[PDB]
Order: sequence, then structure tokens, then C-alpha cells
Amino acid sequence: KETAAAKFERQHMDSSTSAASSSNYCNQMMKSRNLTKDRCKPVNTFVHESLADVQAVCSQKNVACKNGQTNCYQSYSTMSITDCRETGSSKYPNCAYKTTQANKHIIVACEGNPYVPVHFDASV
Ligand SMILES: N=C(N)NCCC[C@H](NP(=O)(O)OC[C@H]1O[C@@H](n2cnc3c(N)ncnc32)[C@H](O)[C@@H]1O)C(=O)O
Repeated sequence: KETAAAKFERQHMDSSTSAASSSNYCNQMMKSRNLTKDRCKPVNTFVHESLADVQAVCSQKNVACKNGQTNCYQSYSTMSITDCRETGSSKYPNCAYKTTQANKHIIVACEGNPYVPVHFDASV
């Protein structure tokens, strides 16, 4: 059964420098990562850094999470990311996305032993 850490990897990790894809990065990735299965996940961030650099964020800048938890962490360096956000005409199961590429500081929530990212909180 998928661990919280595994799920963050499937949902958010795409280690590859930058978005690369055949047609439309978000439409393809949101499908392939199973984020269109039971509905159109409305917004999803992919991170294009190594797993090691992302995991490292759990010991970087401690910040409050959007939901009021205190177990979130902001990266010290900007990171390559892509934002996927569902278009207005998107309707499950015909999920369609707008692709926005960015280099920003990521904020992840981290949990467990070992203490690793389980949730993608914000980009700053
Ligand atoms: N709710 C926040 N802060 N973010 C949700 C949208 C951002 C989206 N992050 P995500 O898919 O990794 O996580 C969203 C889910 O995470 C739950 N969630 C919100 N705060 C959380 C937290 N502090 N820790 C674990 N899960 C949290 C939300 O209810 C959503 O179900 C992204 O990819 O950009």
C-alpha cells in the first residue's frame, strides 16, 4: 500500500531539470501520475529537482503550513517546478490543464521517520 512519502513522489516528483513532454506536459503528466483517475485533481505542482534535494528541504527553513500545521519547510534555493491548473472547459474525465513553468522556492510539509515530504504546500 502506498506510503505518504511514495504518494508525494508519484504526485510531485519529476526529476528532469525542466518540464519535458510530447504534447502538453500537464495533460500528459496529470494522467500518467493517476491524478485524473477518480477526478481531475484541480491543481498539482511537479518538482524538477533530484529526490535528494527535495528531501533536503525538510531540514531547511521551518515555516507555517497553509492549513495551520507547523511542519512545513521552505527551500533556501529556488527550484525548477511546473504548475498544472485545470482549465475552465476541463470536465472529468476529459481533464485539461494549463502548464506554467517556474523557478520558485518550494514549501513542503514533512512527516514521519525518516522525516520526508508528504505534501506540497506552496511556491514562493
Ligand atoms: N492545501 C494546500 N496548502 N495545498 C493544496 C494544493 C496544492 C497541491 N498540493 P498537494 O496536492 O501536495 O496537497 C493537497 C492535499 O493536501 C491536503 N493538505 C493540506 N495541507 C496539508 C498538510 N499541511 N499536510 C498534508 N496534507 C495537507 C489538502 O487537503 C489536499 O488534499 C500542489 O500540488 O500544488
